[PDB]
Amino acid sequence: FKPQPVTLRRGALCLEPLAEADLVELLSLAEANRQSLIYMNGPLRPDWYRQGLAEQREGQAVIYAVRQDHALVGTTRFFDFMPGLPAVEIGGTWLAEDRHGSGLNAAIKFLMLRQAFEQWEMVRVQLKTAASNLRAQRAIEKLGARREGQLRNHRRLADGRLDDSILYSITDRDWPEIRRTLETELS
Amino acid sequence: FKPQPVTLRRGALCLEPLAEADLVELLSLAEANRQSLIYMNGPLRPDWYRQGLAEQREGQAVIYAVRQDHALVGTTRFFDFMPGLPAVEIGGTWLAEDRHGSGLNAAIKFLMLRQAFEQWEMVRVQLKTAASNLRAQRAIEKLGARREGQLRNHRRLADGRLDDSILYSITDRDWPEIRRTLETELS
Ligand SMILES: CC(C)(COP(=O)(O)OP(=O)(O)OC[C@H]1O[C@@H](n2cnc3c(N)ncnc32)[C@H](O)[C@@H]1OP(=O)(O)O)[C@@H](O)C(=O)NCCC(=O)NCCS
Ligand SMILES: CC(C)(COP(=O)(O)OP(=O)(O)OC[C@H]1O[C@@H](n2cnc3c(N)ncnc32)[C@H](O)[C@@H]1OP(=O)(O)O)[C@@H](O)C(=O)NCCC(=O)NCCS
Repeated sequence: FKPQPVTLRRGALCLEPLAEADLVELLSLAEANRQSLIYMNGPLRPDWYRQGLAEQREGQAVIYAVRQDHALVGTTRFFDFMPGLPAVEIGGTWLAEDRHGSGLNAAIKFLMLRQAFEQWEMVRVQLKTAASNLRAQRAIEKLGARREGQLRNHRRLADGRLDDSILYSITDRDWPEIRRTLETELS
Repeated sequence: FKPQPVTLRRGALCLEPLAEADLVELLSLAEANRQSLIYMNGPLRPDWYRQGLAEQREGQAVIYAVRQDHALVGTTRFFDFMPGLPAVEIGGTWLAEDRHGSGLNAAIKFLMLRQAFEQWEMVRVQLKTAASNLRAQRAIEKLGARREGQLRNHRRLADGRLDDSILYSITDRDWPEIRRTLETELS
């Protein structure tokens, strides 16, 4: 098993790797949305996507810009690669507020899980948010991902104060019945 | 915190760093208790020890050979360091069959926990053992840790047969009480 960069695409949407070149149009975008992005410190400081781009060369993550032939509307990434299994996470996912409520997320998740399950041949896909990020929480739960539990004192917010973290999973068995409820709102 | 090699001791029990010369005695001792270790990936492969020695220099694990006065009696390690909080894992624990229920673990645990929580001023210590691993699950419950959740499809046993894991964690508010007992324990 290895994770090589891939470009994922469904209709109007295009998922490509975070190149250097994008950090700019990615950054001030984040500054437009400094309200919706407050449960994931590491927003407008562009040391974030360089940390982002870094991880890849180590082989640690595979990190994505989300687009509609631009404009970038946000970013997501695979990471926490566990090849014995194999398994991965999704996370570091955020989107211009205009894209919320719109099912863009759903489109992103479907392309990434299908890749993860049907192509990487994985058995577990992690997804964690914060105990206080109820928006992120329902989203994952609209995705049909089992809530394995909250991990007390697991993160600090954009204020440097502690928060517990929720943790979800979707096994290899889960994937057909996950895949197909996305293929539902998508219709 | 800085994860520096440290020697902790309690009576006839000296947990001291792992050096490359211990590894040959540790693979041996492991093949002895080959059956009592089936719920763990790694332990009969010398390079699973080497791997912790290596990440000792990368800062990702401090790694302990457990001795009973003089006999190399087991291993147990620290890992999954999250500094931004900070918080740690304990794991990689295994003792030769003969010292099970003979009270050595409790002591190997207090020692580290007291190090991880009073010296390291940590806020979260997490442990995970196998869903199929029933002794381990009682032993962690005897510490005072909270069962945070089953984690499906998350691990493999010596067979390689997939399995689930159980997250247990202890925060700092829970320490005082956990220290306490493990002093009641010993008293
Ligand atoms: C989460 C994010 C993708 C927004 O996604 P999204 O497109 O709005 O997801 P959805 O469109 O399905 O809607 C989210 C759900 O949360 C609901 N919701 C939003 N705010 C809510 C609130 N205070 N309370 C309760 N529910 C709320 C929404 O109403 C919606 O549920 P609904 O259909 O019942 O109305 C992103 O914008 C973000 O800012 N941070 C994510 C950080 C993270 O955790 N990343 C890792 C997870 S992959
Ligand atoms: C650690 C290990 C050596 C067990 O040793 P131990 O720590 O001495 O066990 P302890 O005596 O501490 O506690 C075990 C207790 O659970 C009980 N127990 C529960 N279910 C049991 C079972 N199926 N078989 C045996 N004992 C069981 C034991 O009787 C014992 O006494 P008590 O519960 O009545 O007081 C070993 O089983 C192992 O393989 N470890 C896996 C390590 C791992 O992955 N976890 C890492 C996180 S530390």
